[PDB]
Amino acid sequence: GITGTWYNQLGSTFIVTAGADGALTGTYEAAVGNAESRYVLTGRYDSAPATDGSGTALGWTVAWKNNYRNAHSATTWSGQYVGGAEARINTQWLLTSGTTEANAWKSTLVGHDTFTKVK
Amino acid sequence: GITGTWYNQLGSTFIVTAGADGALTGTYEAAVGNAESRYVLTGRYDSAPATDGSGTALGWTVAWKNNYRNAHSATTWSGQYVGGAEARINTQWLLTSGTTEANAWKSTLVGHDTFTKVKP
Amino acid sequence: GITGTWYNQLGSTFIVTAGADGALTGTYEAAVGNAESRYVLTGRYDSAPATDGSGTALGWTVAWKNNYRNAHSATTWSGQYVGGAEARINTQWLLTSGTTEANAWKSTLVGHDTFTKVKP
Amino acid sequence: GITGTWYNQLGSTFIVTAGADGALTGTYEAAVGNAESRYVLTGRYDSAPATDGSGTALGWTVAWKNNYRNAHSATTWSGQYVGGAEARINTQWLLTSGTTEANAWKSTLVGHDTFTKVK
Ligand SMILES: O=C(O)CCCC[C@@H]1SC[C@@H]2NC(=O)N[C@@H]21
Ligand SMILES: O=C(O)CCCC[C@@H]1SC[C@@H]2NC(=O)N[C@@H]21
Ligand SMILES: O=C(O)CCCC[C@@H]1SC[C@@H]2NC(=O)N[C@@H]21
Ligand SMILES: O=C(O)CCCC[C@@H]1SC[C@@H]2NC(=O)N[C@@H]21
Repeated sequence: GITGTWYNQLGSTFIVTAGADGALTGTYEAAVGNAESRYVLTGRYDSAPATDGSGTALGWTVAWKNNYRNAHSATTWSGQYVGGAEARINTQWLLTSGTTEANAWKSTLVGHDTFTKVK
Repeated sequence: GITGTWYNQLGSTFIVTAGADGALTGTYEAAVGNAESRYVLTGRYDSAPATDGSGTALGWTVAWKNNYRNAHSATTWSGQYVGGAEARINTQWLLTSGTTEANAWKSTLVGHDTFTKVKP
Repeated sequence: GITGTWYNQLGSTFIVTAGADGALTGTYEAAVGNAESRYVLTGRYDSAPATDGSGTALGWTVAWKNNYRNAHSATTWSGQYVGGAEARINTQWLLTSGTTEANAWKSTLVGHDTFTKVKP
Repeated sequence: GITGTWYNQLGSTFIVTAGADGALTGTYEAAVGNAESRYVLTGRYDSAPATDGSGTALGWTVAWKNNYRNAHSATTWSGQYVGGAEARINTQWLLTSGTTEANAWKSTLVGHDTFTKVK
């Protein structure tokens, strides 16, 4: 399932627990950017997905403040879990930095991450 | 400032509490889409923003399953809160539906929602 | 309807001609960013839209090189034209800067621009 | 360089010519979606890129109307060309469908395509 440790193509680490209620909790350690150590993540997933070979929709957020650094930014990942023996979480993400109003047009980066489950 | 009841340009209702250390917890009621009533949301926000006039970064997720319906999809909103006389949350969002691998290319809608505390 | 001079919420000026068979050709002058004066744009639009009240899909690209400056970046706008008494072009855009491979993760900004023919 | 034939992970075909003036022209054949045969594309690229090992920024548009079908939609790809012997064009894209105003919130799909040059 979703619960476990995952790594993406950048070398970031995603440790997550999926709760019976649809909750995602855990920590994220980013390999790049204005980040060090682990950050809290929270999110949600479809706890009763279709079983017709569709992925399980999910998303989560990290605000890039922990007890060692603050980037004044937040990323959300939106995507789907694809189960089986080579499980993947395939995502697109939005990274919004706090900006002044004049600079809001350049506040948000977009990208895509693929996570592979370890073990 | 983030804590409260917010409404976007579609008429959706976003009820949220900002916990002191960065949690966002609340409910979302979508006015459009395959949705009815309230859905659980969780997210995070910068609980110590910059003091230079910059907004407060945040994000949250809704999985579109509740006791009424399950759309087999999830939306994340990423944005910033802008305080002031008319506080606003300006976001972009990603709505991913569960799909087959083959159809993953058409799994994700993108858009932008603006929230204020002004009731329609 | 698409042909004309448009302005977005940032004050940028988008001057475009819609050719009969789907071409968009014009210039873009950005009011923000690493840009000055006009830049060439090209794009495409649906030259036979649906007749059910739907907007007209379109998109265009600017590479941010002209005789004045080169930002080593390019923006694409994807959206729809909505005709009517106050015609509008509603878009989302992707601004990709050239980066190293390692830094590609932070290469692309996303946003949304609304255009009308109303001069600021 | 950019001029040539490219294929992406979906099996789509991108035939492009890069002009000295920064123009991109060519045709696109989509392997998926509401599409058949070739469609016109136009775009732009940075004709004087940095040479410090950065990619070359570019973008292009296809409106999904040709003389055999009309999807009432348009895709833009924004990305960068990475030269060398295994040249790539790495993109993110936005596919906007014409909708009614009430349905505009669901008008736009986002994704990512990687193109590999043939030959
Ligand atoms: O630079 C910042 O504002 C904080 C760190 C951001 C890292 C981003 S989140 C999206 C992408 N995926 C990763 O694992 N790292 C980058
Ligand atoms: O149709 C679905 O899959 C679930 C409902 C989706 C509603 C979307 S979330 C983004 C946008 N903002 C809203 O308030 N509603 C729509
Ligand atoms: O800074 C750059 O790399 C070039 C100028 C970018 C301006 C961007 S394009 C998207 C948005 N809409 C505008 O009118 N201006 C900004
Ligand atoms: O379905 C449509 O509206 C027209 C065809 C869209 C195909 C899309 S464009 C983005 C992605 N990359 C491809 O090569 N095909 C899909």
